Amino acid sequence: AENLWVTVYYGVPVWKDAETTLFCASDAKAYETEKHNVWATHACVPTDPNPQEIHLENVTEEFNMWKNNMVEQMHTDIISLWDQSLKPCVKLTPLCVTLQCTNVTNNITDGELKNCSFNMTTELRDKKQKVYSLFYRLDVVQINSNKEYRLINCNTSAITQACPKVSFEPIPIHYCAPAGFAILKCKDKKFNGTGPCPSVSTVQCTHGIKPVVSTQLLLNGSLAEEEVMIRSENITNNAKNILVQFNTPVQINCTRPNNNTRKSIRIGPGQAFYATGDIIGDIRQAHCNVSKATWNETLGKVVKQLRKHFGNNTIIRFANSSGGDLEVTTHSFNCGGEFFYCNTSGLFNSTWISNNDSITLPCRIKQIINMWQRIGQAMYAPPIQGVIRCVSNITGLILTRDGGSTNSTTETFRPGGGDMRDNWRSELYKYKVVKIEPLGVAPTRCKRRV
Amino acid sequence: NPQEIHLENVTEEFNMWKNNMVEQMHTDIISLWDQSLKPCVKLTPLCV
Amino acid sequence: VFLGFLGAAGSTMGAASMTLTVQARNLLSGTVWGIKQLQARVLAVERYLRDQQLLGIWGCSGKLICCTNVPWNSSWSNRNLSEIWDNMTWLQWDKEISNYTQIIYGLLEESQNQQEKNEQDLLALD
Amino acid sequence: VFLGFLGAAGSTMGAASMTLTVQARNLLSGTVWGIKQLQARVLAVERYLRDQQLLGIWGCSGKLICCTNVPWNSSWSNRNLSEIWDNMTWLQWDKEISNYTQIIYGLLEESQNQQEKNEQDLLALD
Amino acid sequence: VFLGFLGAAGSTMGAASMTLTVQARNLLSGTVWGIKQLQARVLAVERYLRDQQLLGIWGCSGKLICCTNVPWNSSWSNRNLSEIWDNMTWLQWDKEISNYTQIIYGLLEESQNQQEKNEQDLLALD
Amino acid sequence: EVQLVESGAQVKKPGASVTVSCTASGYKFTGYHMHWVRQAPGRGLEWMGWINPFRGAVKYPQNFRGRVSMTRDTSMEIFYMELSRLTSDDTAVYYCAREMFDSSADWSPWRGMVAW
Ligand SMILES: *[C@@H]1O[C@H](CO[C@@H]2O[C@@H](C)[C@@H](O)[C@@H](O)[C@@H]2O)[C@@H](O[C@@H]2O[C@H](CO)[C@@H](O[C@@H]3O[C@H](CO[C@H]4O[C@H](CO)[C@@H](O)[C@H](O)[C@@H]4O[C@@H]4O[C@H](CO)[C@@H](O[C@@H]5O[C@H](CO)[C@H](O)[C@H](O)[C@H]5O)[C@H](O)[C@H]4NC(C)=O)[C@@H](O)[C@H](O[C@H]4O[C@H](CO)[C@@H](O[C@@H]5O[C@H](CO)[C@@H](O[C@@H]6O[C@H](CO)[C@H](O)[C@H](O)[C@H]6O)[C@H](O)[C@H]5NC(C)=O)[C@H](O)[C@@H]4O[C@@H]4O[C@H](CO)[C@@H](O)[C@H](O)[C@H]4NC(C)=O)[C@@H]3O)[C@H](O)[C@H]2NC(C)=O)[C@H](O)[C@H]1NC(C)=O
Ligand SMILES: *[C@@H]1O[C@H](CO)[C@@H](O[C@@H]2O[C@H](CO)[C@@H](O[C@@H]3O[C@H](CO[C@H]4O[C@H](CO)[C@@H](O)[C@H](O[C@H]5O[C@H](CO)[C@@H](O)[C@H](O)[C@@H]5O)[C@@H]4O)[C@@H](O)[C@H](O[C@H]4O[C@H](CO)[C@@H](O)[C@H](O)[C@@H]4O[C@H]4O[C@H](CO)[C@@H](O)[C@H](O)[C@@H]4O)[C@@H]3O)[C@H](O)[C@H]2NC(C)=O)[C@H](O)[C@H]1NC(C)=O
Ligand SMILES: *[C@@H]1O[C@H](CO)[C@@H](O[C@@H]2O[C@H](CO)[C@@H](O[C@@H]3O[C@H](CO[C@H]4O[C@H](CO)[C@@H](O)[C@H](O)[C@@H]4O)[C@@H](O)[C@H](O[C@H]4O[C@H](CO)[C@@H](O)[C@H](O)[C@@H]4O)[C@@H]3O)[C@H](O)[C@H]2NC(C)=O)[C@H](O)[C@H]1NC(C)=O
Ligand SMILES: *[C@@H]1O[C@H](CO)[C@@H](O[C@@H]2O[C@H](CO)[C@@H](O[C@@H]3O[C@H](CO[C@H]4O[C@H](CO)[C@@H](O)[C@H](O)[C@@H]4O)[C@@H](O)[C@H](O[C@H]4O[C@H](CO)[C@@H](O)[C@H](O)[C@@H]4O)[C@@H]3O)[C@H](O)[C@H]2NC(C)=O)[C@H](O)[C@H]1NC(C)=O
Ligand SMILES: *[C@@H]1O[C@H](CO)[C@@H](O[C@@H]2O[C@H](CO)[C@@H](O[C@@H]3O[C@H](CO[C@H]4O[C@H](CO)[C@@H](O)[C@H](O)[C@@H]4O)[C@@H](O)[C@H](O[C@H]4O[C@H](CO)[C@@H](O)[C@H](O)[C@@H]4O)[C@@H]3O)[C@H](O)[C@H]2NC(C)=O)[C@H](O)[C@H]1NC(C)=O
Ligand SMILES: *[C@@H]1O[C@H](CO)[C@@H](O[C@@H]2O[C@H](CO)[C@@H](O)[C@H](O)[C@H]2NC(C)=O)[C@H](O)[C@H]1NC(C)=O
Ligand SMILES: *[C@@H]1O[C@H](CO)[C@@H](O[C@@H]2O[C@H](CO)[C@@H](O)[C@H](O)[C@H]2NC(C)=O)[C@H](O)[C@H]1NC(C)=O
Ligand SMILES: *[C@@H]1O[C@H](CO)[C@@H](O[C@@H]2O[C@H](CO)[C@@H](O)[C@H](O)[C@H]2NC(C)=O)[C@H](O)[C@H]1NC(C)=O
Ligand SMILES: *[C@@H]1O[C@H](CO)[C@@H](O[C@@H]2O[C@H](CO)[C@@H](O)[C@H](O)[C@H]2NC(C)=O)[C@H](O)[C@H]1NC(C)=O
Ligand SMILES: *[C@@H]1O[C@H](CO)[C@@H](O[C@@H]2O[C@H](CO)[C@@H](O)[C@H](O)[C@H]2NC(C)=O)[C@H](O)[C@H]1NC(C)=O
Ligand SMILES: *[C@@H]1O[C@H](CO[C@@H]2O[C@@H](C)[C@@H](O)[C@@H](O)[C@@H]2O)[C@@H](O)[C@H](O)[C@H]1NC(C)=O
Ligand SMILES: *[C@@H]1O[C@H](CO[C@@H]2O[C@@H](C)[C@@H](O)[C@@H](O)[C@@H]2O)[C@@H](O)[C@H](O)[C@H]1NC(C)=O
Ligand SMILES: *[C@@H]1O[C@H](CO[C@@H]2O[C@@H](C)[C@@H](O)[C@@H](O)[C@@H]2O)[C@@H](O)[C@H](O)[C@H]1NC(C)=O
Ligand SMILES: *[C@@H]1O[C@H](CO)[C@@H](O)[C@H](O)[C@H]1NC(C)=O
Repeated sequence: AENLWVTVYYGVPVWKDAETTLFCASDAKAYETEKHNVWATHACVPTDPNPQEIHLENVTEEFNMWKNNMVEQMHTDIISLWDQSLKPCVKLTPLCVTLQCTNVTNNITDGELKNCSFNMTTELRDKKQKVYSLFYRLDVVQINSNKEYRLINCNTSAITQACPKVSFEPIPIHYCAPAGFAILKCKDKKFNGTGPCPSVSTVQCTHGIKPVVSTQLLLNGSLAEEEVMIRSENITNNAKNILVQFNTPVQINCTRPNNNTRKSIRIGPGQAFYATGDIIGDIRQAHCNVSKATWNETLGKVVKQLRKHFGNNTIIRFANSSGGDLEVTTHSFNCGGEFFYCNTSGLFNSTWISNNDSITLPCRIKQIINMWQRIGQAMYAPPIQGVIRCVSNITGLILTRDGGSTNSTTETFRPGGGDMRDNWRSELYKYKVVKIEPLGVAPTRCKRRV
Repeated sequence: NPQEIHLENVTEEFNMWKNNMVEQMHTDIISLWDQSLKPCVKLTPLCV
Repeated sequence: VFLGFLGAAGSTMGAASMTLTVQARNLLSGTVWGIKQLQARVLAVERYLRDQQLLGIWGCSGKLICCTNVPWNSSWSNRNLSEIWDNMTWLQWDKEISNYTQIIYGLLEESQNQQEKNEQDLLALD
Repeated sequence: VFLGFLGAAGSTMGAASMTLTVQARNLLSGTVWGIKQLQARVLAVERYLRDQQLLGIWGCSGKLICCTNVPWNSSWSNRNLSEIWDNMTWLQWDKEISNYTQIIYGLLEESQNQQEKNEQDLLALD
Repeated sequence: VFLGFLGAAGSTMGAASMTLTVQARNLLSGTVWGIKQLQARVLAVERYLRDQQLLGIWGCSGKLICCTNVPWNSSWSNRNLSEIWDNMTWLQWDKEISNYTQIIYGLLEESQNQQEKNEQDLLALD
Repeated sequence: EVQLVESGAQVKKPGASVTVSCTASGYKFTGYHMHWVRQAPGRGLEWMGWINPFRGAVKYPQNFRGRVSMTRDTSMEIFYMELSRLTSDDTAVYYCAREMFDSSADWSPWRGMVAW
């Protein structure tokens, strides 16, 4: 009657926060991309033709992107998925050979590119092979007549040649939750990734997420809603990288304007090395273009979003990177299979006070790659035939502040980053994982029988 | 005792040409074969 | 009215009892990187069954709702019926009781089915 | 009479109700290439339990047979009792109803145990 | 009194009925060398559920205790009630009956729920 | 033990530039920030910047910016630091030092320098 008992309840809407192993999803059309396992999607589960999403009313959940384990689970996936792809391919350890390199045939006006002859092996264990290839200077280092050279990795890390069949192209991946767990999508427009979320809905799977591997600039990514949102785990800490989300995409046109020959060299049985033959015709250097207008337009839309965090009237300056490896000092990205590195000094060379043509970015291509920096193991990307071209929506940024210096006069900012987790945060800010507690116990006037 | 149960008034439609059991087995003999090949001696020094 | 899965989360607890058939329904859902999904779907049944055990070792096993002869200590969030179901959601509610939950279950499993079901035999033996 | 596992398949559906203890009994059965068998036996419990859920979320969970207060729409193969159990096997039968099965269950889970078990509390609270 | 898990093993069988909530409670417990633990925890549910099946296919499914309309053949260790529960532990007891166990279950699954639950329908159809 | 072992002392003409090597040992090299600090005779300590050894990220003060070039050889586990345009004021004893915890930790690199 009036006194209270206990009564069990199965299936109550109750969840607790916990982490658990998730799994992927990448449609069924990207499954048809095949071409001998392009990049990732293989056992990737198909997507619900109706990605059902359930809004949750009077539900206020506390989201964090900077601590979201989903970033680490994904981060370790891209890495391990990459080694599986590297394993079946050709080990280029026989390439660690003294190289007779000559500068490239141009009418003065100086090379970056070396016409390197060298002895190789054949499928016959005794017969050897006097061959030559071309290499960018970043892949070789001279070793002390004309100068002999060797691959920059050969002295630290073993090297393997990426399978020419696998493609490095990104594919939208939907991360998914098993039964007993579900995913929470923070939907409010102006949301700094930290703190609770007003509008909370649940999905069983994130949206299509392309694992773009790029430094400084973010490409092909998610855009912000209304104002451009600026998220950093901590801004007082200048050391904490600052992640930016656009409301509008910035176009960029990147090329390798060089028609490329590719020689396949027989070191077998079964082992074959893809060298570079001649460039066909004019030698031009890789570059990217950006509409100087829309670019400078986006610089201002941002700088007006910054004074929201620093002064009503103040000065804002942009500088190029202070220092680091090539991956950080310049803009790393894979365009068309080759790996580009573009001088962004011309993008970050500006100053801002309280109140038609296009830029062009000199780019550099490397083939021997140690991405994720893991010594002992390097990947040699084979060359891509013909002229390369690709175009991307610039959709975010990774930036670092400066130091105490002068107090309040002005603050400087530069590109940065290089940790691909931050590339993943750009998409998982609005996501987090929870486990259910469906058993409910509560008092009431009910009692079972005798 | 490989117990077998006849089914009365049961009429089932069989196909051998589409029976997936053939593919599951086919891929087994192949993969089982590479596992056996893996620990053995690589004769790549014989390419002479 | 079907608000979908977990629709009644921000609903008061009384409104959420309409949805037990929804949250309990999809609680099960019928090389390398294949591992990723495999160990995942196993935790679903490891998770689901541990309740069936709790639900089972108590006077329930019959899913959704089920009552019990265990009383309610006022030392566990002494409240009025309306102050709970009508004014609280489950999250607000489950946030409080999480202290004595383990103390609660030790009764339902031991004081109840361990004791009450034997009395049933003592009554049914004649 | 024990015709073995699935003996009453070609039997009329009424004769097949004698064999529920047989088909339900063996429904569970107590490196490389070892993988082959492992993921297999897991699907058995994933498969078996999804019914226990359905059986459980409905007025059953008590295996073999169990009745329900959900009526029968004649839009689902309006037949006579004898025209079904006596003249049809289960295969012939299950072949027809597979259209509205999902429409049927949404009642048993929601219209029944989601609704009927709460009425039980409303009756048992006094 | 809580003697812990399996405390009443050397206890006479009657004293051990106090501990069913203890032995049944922890019966589930909520690369290379990781394999080692993984296949292990799977056998736990494969093991646990095969009883739920037996318990379920019989007149039980309701855990701990449950009675049955199957008699007792004196050809299975004809003893007095006290000579068993009071003078024997379970180990001493289970040691004997292991001959006709399979013969016993064929009744509980077939003679009982296969037969007794249908009579329920024959009574509930009117 | 860890060990920060720096290069030998150097005697230099003004206007020039000078590097200092500082070779680490006894811990995960690439995971720990490295600060460089000069201390002019009898004077206090001048923080000159830091490097993260993963991909070589850096950050210098406004005073020392321009003159400082700070690097590391992950392969060899050697930190390099170069003040340039040396003036008589640039006479000091130059240190490298490691922060308390690895880069994975919160608020690294601003906690406090341990190995010296
Ligand atoms: C880097 O890289 C590079 C590049 O390469 C390229 O690219 C690549 C990628 C690929 O593609 C490749 O292929 C290419 O090549 C490299 O370099 C280089 O290059 C180049 C280019 O071109 C090349 O060259 C080529 O080659 C070829 C071959 O030839 C050879 O062979 C043949 C056969 O087949 C023959 O016939 C010839 O003659 C040659 O040689 C020869 O050999 C023989 C044998 O060995 C010898 O004999 C010897 O002798 C001696 C004595 O003397 C002794 O006895 C010994 O024992 C023996 O043995 C001989 O001598 C030789 N010859 C000579 C002459 O010497 C081919 O095919 C070609 O050619 C063709 O075409 C052309 C046109 O186009 C022609 O004509 C020419 O022209 C030009 C102009 O235009 C000239 O130049 C000039 O020169 C002069 C001097 O002399 C001066 O310097 C001037 O200034 C200039 O300008 C030249 O010279 C010419 N040539 C001659 C050869 O002569 C030619 O001829 C031909 O055609 C034809 O012709 C005829 C006449 O003869 C006529 O009649 C007709 O009409 C025509 N046709 C037409 C259609 O045209 C070319 O030459 C090379 O090879 C390469 N190399 C290599 C190694 O590869 C490099 O190397 C790299 N690097 C690294 C480090 O790696
Ligand atoms: C940000 O996003 C944008 C947009 O998402 C990306 O832009 C992409 O840039 C890449 C280069 O970085 C471009 O990829 C290359 O494009 C080639 C053009 O293909 C089109 O034309 C041909 C001929 O007309 C058609 O057959 C193609 O159709 C194919 O794709 C459609 C879907 O769009 C399918 O329906 C078809 O069935 C086809 O599959 C296209 O319309 C293309 O040639 C090239 O693919 C070759 O090269 C790779 C290796 O480089 C091989 O693995 C692959 O097998 C192909 O090889 C064939 O072709 C080459 C000649 O190109 C021959 O040498 C070979 O013998 C062989 O026949 C590759 O896909 C891409 O077009 C462009 N757009 C899109 C939408 O992706 C940015 O890159 C991205 N930024 C970052 C940083 O990720
Ligand atoms: C691939 O690998 C081969 C083998 O390692 C390299 O070619 C050899 O390079 C060496 C180094 O120069 C050459 O050695 C030279 O040989 C001359 C004598 O050779 C005679 O006998 C050989 C057979 O043993 C005949 O083939 C040849 O015709 C001659 O009759 C000497 O003249 C040289 O020494 C003198 O000249 C040089 C300048 O040329 C001076 O610097 C010396 O001080 C000295 O005065 C010299 O020793 C050798 O002949 C080459 N060929 C062979 C062994 O067949 C390739 O270069 C290499 N390619 C790569 C790495 O890309
Ligand atoms: C980066 O993240 C940190 C937290 O992780 C945020 O840093 C906070 O910043 C503010 C301003 O700098 C600090 O707040 C001030 O702290 C004083 C004392 O701090 C003690 O008490 C707090 C509890 O409030 C403890 O957490 C802390 O450990 C100390 O023991 C208070 O006296 C201040 O309140 C009064 O002063 C300020 C102005 O001085 C007024 O605005 C207030 O209204 C009030 O009068 C004040 O709260 C705070 O301590 C910092 N927190 C921490 C944990 O360090 C950064 O803001 C964040 N960066 C960005 C850009 O968001
Ligand atoms: C990223 O991007 C930045 C900015 O674009 C690059 O910085 C440039 O670096 C180069 C290389 O030093 C600098 O180029 C210098 O320019 C002078 C121009 O020569 C003529 O041009 C002007 C007008 O057109 C005339 O006034 C002038 O008199 C000349 O007629 C040259 O004088 C320089 O070369 C000469 O001087 C040096 C000594 O300083 C000698 O050693 C040389 O041999 C030669 O005689 C020189 O080439 C350029 O100014 C820099 N710009 C800026 C803004 O800093 C970065 O290089 C780039 N980084 C990467 C990694 O790509
Ligand atoms: C991000 O925005 C949220 C609100 O959207 C801020 O959360 C506040 O955090 C403080 C603790 O410092 C709490 O006491 C407040 O209650 C929170 N406010 C709200 C409205 O929930 C958070 O500080 C912001 N963080 C950054 C880095 O911008
Ligand atoms: C990058 O290239 C794209 C397409 O390759 C350019 O967009 C086209 O620009 C031309 C003029 O050059 C217009 O006629 C087309 O209508 C545009 N097409 C589309 C789909 O936009 C783009 O302008 C280039 N951007 C830069 C900065 O060079
Ligand atoms: C969320 O809370 C609001 C406020 O308590 C609920 O809205 C009330 O709904 C009742 C019943 O329809 C109305 O009588 C009240 O007037 C409403 N008030 C307001 C302020 O909206 C709402 O139903 C709740 N929804 C959920 C899903 O929890
Ligand atoms: C298979 O169908 C046949 C025909 O319906 C069944 O045989 C009949 O069985 C009944 C009951 O014993 C007899 O009265 C009839 O005379 C039989 N007729 C024929 C033609 O056999 C048979 O029992 C069915 N068996 C199964 C397993 O379905
Ligand atoms: C183990 O066996 C002994 C002997 O049967 C049990 O001890 C008896 O306990 C009863 C009840 O307390 C006493 O009346 C007897 O006097 C005891 N006798 C002896 C010899 O100890 C003991 O309880 C049993 N314990 C278990 C766990 O089986
Ligand atoms: C019932 O509650 C009794 C009182 O608990 C004590 O007082 C309350 C108000 C809280 O402060 C609590 O922390 C104190 O321990 C307990 O002594 C008694 O064990 C409880 N009984 C059960 C079965 O839980
Ligand atoms: C009960 O059946 C009603 C009638 O269904 C319609 O008519 C039958 C004869 C078929 O043609 C069928 O496809 C038609 O939709 C339904 O309108 C009604 O929803 C049904 N109710 C339930 C609970 O299923
Ligand atoms: C009941 O027991 C009957 C007798 O079993 C026989 O005699 C006993 C004393 C033992 O020696 C035993 O081995 C013999 O078979 C059985 O004939 C009968 O089948 C039993 N019934 C059941 C249902 O088990
Ligand atoms: C940059 O953008 C501003 C608008 O904020 C515009 O007025 C100005 O002309 C632009 N300048 C250049 C150099 O593009």
